[PDB]
Amino acid sequence: MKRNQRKVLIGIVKSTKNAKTATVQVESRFKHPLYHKSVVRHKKYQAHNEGEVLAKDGDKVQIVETRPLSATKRFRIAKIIERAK
Amino acid sequence: MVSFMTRLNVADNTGAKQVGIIKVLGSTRKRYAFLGDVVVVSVKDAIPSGMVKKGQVLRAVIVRTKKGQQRKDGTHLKFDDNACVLIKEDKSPRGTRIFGPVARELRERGYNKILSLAVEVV
Amino acid sequence: MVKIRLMRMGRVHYPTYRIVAVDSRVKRDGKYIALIGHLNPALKENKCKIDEAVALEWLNKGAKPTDTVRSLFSQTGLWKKFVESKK
Amino acid sequence: ANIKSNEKRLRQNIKRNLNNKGQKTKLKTNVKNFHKEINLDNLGNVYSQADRLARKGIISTNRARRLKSRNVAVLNKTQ
RNA sequence: CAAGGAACUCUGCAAAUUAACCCCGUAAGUUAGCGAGAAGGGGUGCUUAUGUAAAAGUAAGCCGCAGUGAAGAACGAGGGG
RNA sequence: UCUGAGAGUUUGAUCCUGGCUCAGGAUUAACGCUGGCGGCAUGCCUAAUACAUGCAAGUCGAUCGAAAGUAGUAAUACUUUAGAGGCGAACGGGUGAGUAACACGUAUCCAAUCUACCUUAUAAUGGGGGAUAACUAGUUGAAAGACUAGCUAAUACCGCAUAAGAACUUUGGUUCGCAUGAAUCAAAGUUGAAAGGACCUGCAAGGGUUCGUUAUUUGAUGAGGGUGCGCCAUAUCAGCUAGUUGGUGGGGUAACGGCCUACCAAGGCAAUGACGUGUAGCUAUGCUGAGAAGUAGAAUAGCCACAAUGGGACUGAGACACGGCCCAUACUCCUACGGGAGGCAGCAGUAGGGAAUUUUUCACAAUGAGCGAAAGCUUGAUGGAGCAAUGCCGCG
RNA sequence: UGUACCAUUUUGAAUAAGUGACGACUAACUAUGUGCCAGCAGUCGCGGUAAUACAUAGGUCGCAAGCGUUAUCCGGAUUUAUUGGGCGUAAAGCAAGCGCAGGCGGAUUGAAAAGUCUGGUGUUAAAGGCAGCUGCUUAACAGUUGUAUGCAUUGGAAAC
Ligand SMILES: [Mg+2]
Ligand SMILES: [Mg+2]
Ligand SMILES: [Mg+2]
Ligand SMILES: [Mg+2]
Ligand SMILES: [Mg+2]
Ligand SMILES: [Mg+2]
Ligand SMILES: [Mg+2]
Ligand SMILES: [Mg+2]
Ligand SMILES: [Mg+2]
Ligand SMILES: [Mg+2]
Ligand SMILES: [Mg+2]
Ligand SMILES: [Mg+2]
Ligand SMILES: [Mg+2]
Ligand SMILES: [Mg+2]
Ligand SMILES: [Mg+2]
Ligand SMILES: [Mg+2]
Ligand SMILES: [Mg+2]
Ligand SMILES: [Mg+2]
Ligand SMILES: [Mg+2]
Ligand SMILES: [Mg+2]
Ligand SMILES: [Mg+2]
Ligand SMILES: [Mg+2]
Ligand SMILES: [Mg+2]
Ligand SMILES: [Mg+2]
Ligand SMILES: [Mg+2]
Ligand SMILES: [Mg+2]
Ligand SMILES: [Mg+2]
Ligand SMILES: [Mg+2]
Ligand SMILES: [Mg+2]
Ligand SMILES: [Mg+2]
Ligand SMILES: [Mg+2]
Ligand SMILES: [Mg+2]
Ligand SMILES: [Mg+2]
Ligand SMILES: [Mg+2]
Ligand SMILES: [Mg+2]
Ligand SMILES: [Mg+2]
Ligand SMILES: [Mg+2]
Ligand SMILES: [Mg+2]
Ligand SMILES: [Mg+2]
Ligand SMILES: [Mg+2]
Ligand SMILES: [Mg+2]
Ligand SMILES: [Mg+2]
Ligand SMILES: [Mg+2]
Repeated sequence: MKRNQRKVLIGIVKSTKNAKTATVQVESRFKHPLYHKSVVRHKKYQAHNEGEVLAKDGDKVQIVETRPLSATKRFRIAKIIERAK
Repeated sequence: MVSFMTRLNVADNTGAKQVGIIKVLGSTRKRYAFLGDVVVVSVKDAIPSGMVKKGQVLRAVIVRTKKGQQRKDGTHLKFDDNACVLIKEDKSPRGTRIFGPVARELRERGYNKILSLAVEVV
Repeated sequence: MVKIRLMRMGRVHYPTYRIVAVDSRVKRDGKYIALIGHLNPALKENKCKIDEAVALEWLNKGAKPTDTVRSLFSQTGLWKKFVESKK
Repeated sequence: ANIKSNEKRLRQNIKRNLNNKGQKTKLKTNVKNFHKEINLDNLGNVYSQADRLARKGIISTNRARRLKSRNVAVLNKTQ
């Protein structure tokens, strides 16, 4: 079949101190409008560790959006490369 | 029976929430003011968007009394609060509307404008 | 409820129309979806440079023409192609 | 300052509200009776009232569907 | 003690309001200790059930104009010498 | 293939740093002087201030009873519409008050949605019942009306028989997915429809076209949600947030969701600027600049929000409804003093504010919409004509 | 709407010119009056009894059914300088140091491909923008065809 593909985002976990949550952080290099230089940003998306993925703190995680499970949570964790911490 | 230095409410739209009696107009040592009586008053609690300002000395007529009075047929009219409305020399109300009910004693002492601008007369 | 209809974009005392597929509830001279071709009340001949391509797609889709809109289709012969393609 | 069409429309919707409210109350009392003394018999009546109301529009078709699906879940759990 | 509520008087003198417990909330100023029980509010009776070692509390119900139903319980704010 | 002009001014005189001013365009412009006309376009920037008066959404007798008028000896023929019913009044028109955020622009995912009429395709459109408008009578009133009792009609309403397909489940297969999860069966259980109108033929019986209806199927348009990025000033605004963050079961919503609920926890955002203050509809675009960009968001066009102020809901495919409903506040007006009426930010116009911005106009003739088979009908949208050197262009 | 327009239709120059400036920037000067008075002014500045700067007049110049003044925006202004400025004596190097986060950063090899470059597709509504053409007596204007900018996805390049 042909199924439209979701958007993905690669980030790093910053903290995890709730039930089933993982506050990940995704970086980007948006250019500046005038001085035309890359600027590093930081924004903290949240996701749920439903199971089989765990993804404790310090775990480099890829993130794919999903239907809103709750307010401020619209992302889910996936494959984990470079498992550490 | 509203007497000297009696705080009463205003039942009109003029910006005056609390008004104090100064003189029971009409004669010498007129002890009380019953329904339909005219008094001189001073505005004590007012509002910014009001025609009157706090501290003005004005003339008012009473429309309600807590004590009440008895008519000829024997009916005793009794309200739950003393109320007065601010009037002008011509006996015409200063406000454009009258809130709540008013007595019938106004009809005897002229005050036809007050009755026509009231919600319901009693 | 797409409706092939007109849209006045001329000036005072000089109209100028364009055949266009638009929804019924959209105002005249507003937003539309696809362009068919223009018209001129005083072009003498060829007054309606029709498209003959997407128009058949939209009519097959179910577009409802108007009285003046239908009229234009008939002198060129677009009504014939639509009805015979229905058949 | 008033339009006969608007006035007539108001007069009609009072009567429609009365009739539709009656139909809605029957469904409410029927589903409560069912789930009260649970019994596969009642379930049928629930289907009849919900489907009929959904066709007439009185109730949004999705609400009848969710009510239907969810009521059947209780029976399977209890049976 | 009806209506008014300091109009009394040198002066709110005297009298009157509040008052116990529990639950909310609490400003300016300050020597940072206080102010402070600040100010301002709410609940209190009886029965059943749940709660506990006992409670307190919680939910439902009932009665009266009124439920620390009687006694004993701080009136307050602002400025100045 | 882009593409840029300078001058005056400090000093007794000179050079440099540096500020001020001018030569050019432009506007929803106003004022003074003057003033002939025509072709285009613009014209309350302020008080989202209050409004006199007259118009701005109705339509169908080919859905239905009745009534009225004209002809007719009668049977009946034609015309008209108060009312029941269907459809449209959520489009179109105006204003920018509010709003600093998924409001908007852009790209998207809706395995998390709706969609009346319209497109394609596919089954039915059988038979009953009970009511109420209009009308009559009585009470109450000047009338608006209101209350009470009887009488009727249907494509109004409510049962019943019937499911090609539908919806909800059950049984195991299929193809699988992006985690929840979708996709397809074969069998079964359970549940569920409606209405006729016009005309022709036929002795009749019956048959037929078309409009319309119920159940589906295809798309499309329109509506709704979420997300990435972009999108003001201010640190002489440093903490904010207790449904705020997460899970569980349940309820609700077209749908996912603390949207709501009971329990369990203590999190979430913030110096990469939260929060607060002030300001503002956003965008395509207008003016300017060689360019980068600065500036205003005229007209018009897309989207959002609003309808005296603040809330709630009915009807409906769609409203929490500019000229529908209910309640409160403010304001005005009428009365026979018991009661009521009202919303020009729709077209003109009035009062007021202002330095300042127009007909109390004509026609649906063209375009557009709503209803109708047509006749038509309704359209202050729209098209014209007034007014004004307001701007560009042209001629005297 | 008897409207645009047309005709050998009567009459006939008959029905029609204002405004700013004239010392310099800035094209265009004399007289009379006044005498630091009255007044002008965008800037420098004119007026104290011989004023081309004031008032009037004549002349002349810049515009024209418009002309000046006022208000606002942009340019000129490299005068917030990414393109595109400076800090010894003109405004500007903190009194100096230890320094986290941030910015920058030796040489070589491998991979990935986030920046970077390039091809394909979708989209960036219409009007407006620029080019061509048509139609109004040509123009203004209207229509017509062409004309980018960014975002997302996919396929490659590997120098930094
Ligand atoms: Mg979760
Ligand atoms: Mg509904
Ligand atoms: Mg007493
Ligand atoms: Mg008292
Ligand atoms: Mg005294
Ligand atoms: Mg005394
Ligand atoms: Mg004492
Ligand atoms: Mg104190
Ligand atoms: Mg002292
Ligand atoms: Mg000098
Ligand atoms: Mg200039
Ligand atoms: Mg009728
Ligand atoms: Mg309406
Ligand atoms: Mg509307
Ligand atoms: Mg308009
Ligand atoms: Mg406006
Ligand atoms: Mg419909
Ligand atoms: Mg019947
Ligand atoms: Mg049945
Ligand atoms: Mg029916
Ligand atoms: Mg949850
Ligand atoms: Mg505003
Ligand atoms: Mg420049
Ligand atoms: Mg605009
Ligand atoms: Mg505007
Ligand atoms: Mg209105
Ligand atoms: Mg108007
Ligand atoms: Mg209004
Ligand atoms: Mg028309
Ligand atoms: Mg002009
Ligand atoms: Mg000209
Ligand atoms: Mg001068
Ligand atoms: Mg001179
Ligand atoms: Mg400048
Ligand atoms: Mg500059
Ligand atoms: Mg410099
Ligand atoms: Mg220095
Ligand atoms: Mg130094
Ligand atoms: Mg120094
Ligand atoms: Mg060091
Ligand atoms: Mg470091
Ligand atoms: Mg475009
Ligand atoms: Mg044009």
